[PDB]
Amino acid sequence: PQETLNGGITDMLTELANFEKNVSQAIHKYNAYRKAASVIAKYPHKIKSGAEAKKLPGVGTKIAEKIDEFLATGKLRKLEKIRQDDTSSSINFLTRVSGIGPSAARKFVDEGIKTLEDLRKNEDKLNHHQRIGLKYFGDFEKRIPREEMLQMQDIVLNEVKKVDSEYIATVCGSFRRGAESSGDMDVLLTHPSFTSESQPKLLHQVVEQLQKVHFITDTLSKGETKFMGVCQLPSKNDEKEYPHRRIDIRLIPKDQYYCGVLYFTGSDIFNKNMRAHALEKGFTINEYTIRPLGVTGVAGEPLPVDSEKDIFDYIQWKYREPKDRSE
DNA sequence: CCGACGCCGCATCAGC
DNA sequence: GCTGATGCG
DNA sequence: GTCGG
Repeated sequence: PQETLNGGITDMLTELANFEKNVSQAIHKYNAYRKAASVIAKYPHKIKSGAEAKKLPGVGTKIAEKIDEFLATGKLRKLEKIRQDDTSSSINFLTRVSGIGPSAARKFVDEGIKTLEDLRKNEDKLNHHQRIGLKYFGDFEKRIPREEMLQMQDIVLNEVKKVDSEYIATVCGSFRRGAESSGDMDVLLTHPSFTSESQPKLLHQVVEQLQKVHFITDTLSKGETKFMGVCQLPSKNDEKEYPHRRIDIRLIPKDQYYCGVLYFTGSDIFNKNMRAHALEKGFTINEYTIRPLGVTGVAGEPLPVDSEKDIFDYIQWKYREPKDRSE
């Protein structure tokens, strides 16, 4: 549905969500507001009353009341007030820096650090992640056109194969479902040598190679199974530089790889639906495994999975192309 | 009425 | 120094 | 804040 349909309502609910998460530190209210905003965003009619909205799942009494105030007055008194609150708006804003969460944002504002300029002037109060988040503040908020995701994927797949042609690497996320833009790049990596009952440095060797060709530019976090950092496509000698981008690389044991690919391909709604159906057929699927459930509900041992389609076959579902996993 | 609302790797803190 | 908790994503 | 056991 077009924004003009209920965009005022859904914008209000998203703003309220952000203040619950970042200022009130009420994560379940953040998700409640997000859920309400999403069910309304998909409603194909211009809402006329709170009562009409309350019929949708995730909209309750209090959001219905807020919708009534918004429809009658064009605003919400509580939102107008917190918007102009210097401390609350600064706390909310600072959490847009990757690495600054609600706790750090509150501590910064408490000691008078409220803006990007304030952070800039106080480097020694920032940890490594937060320094990177500040350095790439604008770039990290830009989306990534699919054409650049393809160029990025070209680099990742080539360098991974260069390190060891037995690696398997899959770029997941909405990109794998065919999205025309992405927010970041999520790479799932495995190697036949690595199983859940099992080489050294398997993730390190790939990260190192991507740094050696100057694709990975910074590291936010790095361990034996998960890397989170920053990358940048090369620019033509004369053209403007590409924005720096967020890339994650996860090393997963081969026997759990396709459960991971499935989960991290999504969508979120599709995953929920597939897990729901799985339980109906007596299986429990999580990010790692699919296990049979006995007649008393006791989970059995993980079942062998050698492809995404194996998982579909277990639950008697015909294979769904990533492109068709919107729900 | 009242608990659930995902989970866990990594960086860093709190406490010992 | 180690162990567990917390913040963050 | 909403849902539901």
